[PDB]
This record gives sequence, structure tokens and C-alpha cells, in this order.
Amino acid sequence: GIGTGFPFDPHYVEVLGERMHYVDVGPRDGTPVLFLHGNPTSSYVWRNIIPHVAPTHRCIAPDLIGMGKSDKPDLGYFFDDHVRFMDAFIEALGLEEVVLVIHDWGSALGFHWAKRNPERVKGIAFMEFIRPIPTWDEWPEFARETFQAFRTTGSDQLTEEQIAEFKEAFSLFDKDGDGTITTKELGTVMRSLGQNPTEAELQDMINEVDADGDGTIDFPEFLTMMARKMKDTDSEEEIREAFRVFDKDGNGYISAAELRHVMTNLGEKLTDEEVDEMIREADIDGDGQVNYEEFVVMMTAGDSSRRKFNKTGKALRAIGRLSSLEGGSVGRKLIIDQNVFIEGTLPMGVVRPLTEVEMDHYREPFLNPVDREPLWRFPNELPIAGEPANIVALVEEYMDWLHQSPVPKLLFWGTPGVLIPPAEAARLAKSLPNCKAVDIGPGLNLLQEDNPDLIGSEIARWLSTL
Ligand SMILES: [Ca+2]
Ligand SMILES: [Ca+2]
Ligand SMILES: [Ca+2]
Ligand SMILES: [Ca+2]
Ligand SMILES: [Ca+2]
Ligand SMILES: [Ca+2]
Ligand SMILES: [Cl-]
Repeated sequence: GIGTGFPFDPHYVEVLGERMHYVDVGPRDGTPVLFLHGNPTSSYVWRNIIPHVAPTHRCIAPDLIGMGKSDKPDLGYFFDDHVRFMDAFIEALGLEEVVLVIHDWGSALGFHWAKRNPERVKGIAFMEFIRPIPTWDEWPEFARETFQAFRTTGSDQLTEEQIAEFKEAFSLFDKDGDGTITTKELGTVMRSLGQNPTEAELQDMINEVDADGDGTIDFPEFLTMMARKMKDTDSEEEIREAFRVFDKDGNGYISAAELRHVMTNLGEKLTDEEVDEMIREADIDGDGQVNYEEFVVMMTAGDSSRRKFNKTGKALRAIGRLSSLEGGSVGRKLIIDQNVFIEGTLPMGVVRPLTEVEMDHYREPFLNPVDREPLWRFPNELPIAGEPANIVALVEEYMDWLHQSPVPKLLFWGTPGVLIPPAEAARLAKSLPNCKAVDIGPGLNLLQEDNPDLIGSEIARWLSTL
């Protein structure tokens, strides 16, 4: 009967203009034991391990910024964001000597902080920590296809001039060449095409595909929107809508003046006789106009004026695709909207079935879809296949620090595991200094939920070694 209650007095502290939350129970003197959680949990993952440590040693378990009960500022929640907030939080409490019990992304925070302050770390307990992996073949194949979906957004085999066609469509919006599409500069062409959305609608279309966190639209974010998922009918609403932009009078034909207007409304070079040559490749029945079925031809096909037309067609199609509010990153819609990281990824991290009262505590901090930004930034920050480069070099530095650090190290592993397999858990037991490895038997990622009895057991005995 594994307990699920959370009977800890909550404490709060402001850090960098935002407020954070932490548990603080235990004797007030000695060396504090700092618990650091990872994705997608909070302090709730340490609820049945603190009682094994709380009597003898002080236990501090904060929730990361934008998670648990800490404040949720509008940030990208990169790893460097958590470093800045955890750095100022540790010094806000005036801590010096510290013992670290870390897991998942909390281990990346604890180890990186220990490398920069090695004279202030008395002991490190850890399990399923962040490690560099060279190939996707080393990542467990049960979650290899899914964790790719969080990071396979954009660059879906777009080659030749396809990237060069979207960059010309990207040029229709960027008049100041800032590389980013301003929330007003988008509306500058929305008004220029006969429309006029609200400011709420203007930024809502950007809040769908802003993975950078700039609040604006990037070109890599412009590519992930233009996916090749061409449903025969569901994608007919955007080409038909592209036809409505030209056909203003609604008679069913695109006039030469209707064609020249929207193109010259934006930045294009078409005089009175520069538009007749693309009428040739469009007008096939000879009526001097372009109907609907002739229009889908040019939108599905020497680029004298073909370059000019296909350029705008890409931009006009992105307008209708932005208005769909479904042109976001595929990995984002899994974690943000559909919330697959709490509904599917989190339970698959524990081999035993989590209870409804248990997982309900995990849904609590992320009841708003917009507040799930760190839930999606964390998997994209994983050092996998040498990407991201800044994270790989960062984790490969505190691992080089850990190989030579004489501090006591307590490692917990399980079978089959996710981040630390049994094969790697055996090498770390024989390669790291002062390292004793404890096997919990069955275990994946959240080793705290499978055997919280054993985790707090060996830690308690390991605490009294210093
Ligand atoms: Ca711009
Ligand atoms: Ca951006
Ligand atoms: Ca940018
Ligand atoms: Ca017309
Ligand atoms: Ca025609
Ligand atoms: Ca959405
Ligand atoms: Cl993750």
C-alpha cells in the first residue's frame, strides 16, 4: 500500500521577479538535503522518500519555475532558464553546504551546480539522471518513436527549392528583414488582403507556432507549419480560400485586375503587361480568365512569372493555414493541447499502475494548456544525437566533473529503466568514485513510484557516512 498523501507545509520565495515554492521540514541545523525533481513531475515525486530522511536531516524540495506550485512566467523555459532560477533560489535561502538528491532534469541542475560550486557539495544521490547519448539507437526503442515526435517538428524532408519557395513566401511578410514576423506586420498583410482580424486573433495564430518563445514567428517555425499533410478534402478549404482572395466579386473567375491587385498589394513587380504571360499558363479554355479548376492547377504544379505566382500562393496559403490554429508543431500539440506527456508518457514511466488519486496531483500544475511550456521544452533539450549542441557540451562537462569528483555518490537503478539501463548502471558503479549502486528491481523512469521504500532506505544509511 504505497501512500499518496502530500502532508508537507508549503513555503514560498521570490526569485528573479517570480515566486517559487519549496518544502522545508527537518532539523534547522546541519547540512540541508536539496531534492530536485524533473520532467514531468514536481515535489510530489519525493512524497514517500522525505519521511525516511526528514527526522535526521533537513529536507528541501522545490518545484522548478513554471512547475509544481512555483510561478508560471511567460518564458521558453529552456534549461538555462531553470539554471538562472535555481541559482538565485539556492542563494536566496543562504545555503552553503548542500547534499543533493536529484532525478531526471533535476540531476542536470544539481550536477551543473555542483561543477560550479564543488566546495559546497557534501553528497549526491541520484537516479535516472541526464546523460549524453550518441545515437538514437541507444535511446530505448519503446519510446524512440514517441520522443522523436516531440523533436521531429519541421524540416520534414523539405529540399531543393521547396525551402527556397517558402523563403520567398517568408519575404512577403518581413519588410524590415528581422527574420521574425511581427504580430502587427502579419496584420499589415491581413488588412492588405481584404481582411482585418482582431488583435486577439492576430496573436492567437502566432501563439500556435512560436516554439522559440520570441512571441513572434520564425522561419524554422514557418517551415513546421507548412507540412506536407495534404488531405484530399481537408486541404481543399485553404486552396478554395486562396481562390476567394483573388475572386473579389465572387463570380467564379480571377480577373487580370483581380490577379494583379493582391500581388501588387504586397511586394511584387507587375506592370500592365507583366501579368499576361502567366495568364497563358493558367487560361487553358481561352476565356481570358482563371476559374477554380484552372487555379488548383497552378497551385499544384521556366519560372518567368511562375516564380512570382507560386511565391504568393505559398504566402496566401500560409494565411489560411495560420488561421486554422492547427499549423503548430506536431510535438507541441501532443504535449500542450492533447497533453500526452501527463496522459501517456508519465504513466509509461512507472511499471506499476499509478492510481487516479496519484496522477491527479500531477495534473494539478498543468490544468491550463498554456502553462505546459516546460513540459515540451524539456524533451527538446535532451542531449540526443549531439543536439542541442549547447546542452550536449554542458552535460558532457559535469559528467567529466563527476568522473573525478571524490564526493560520495549514491546511484539507484532499475530494470529495464529508460535513461539508465542496467548495462550502463553497471559501468557507473565500477567507474565513478565513491559510487555505490542500489538495484530496485522493476523500474523505468520514476523509480520513486515503484519502490519508494527502498529509495529512502539506502539513502538513510548512506546519510550517516558523513
Ligand atoms: Ca518583419
Ligand atoms: Ca520566435
Ligand atoms: Ca529568433
Ligand atoms: Ca472575378
Ligand atoms: Ca480560363
Ligand atoms: Ca492549438
Ligand atoms: Cl524529458
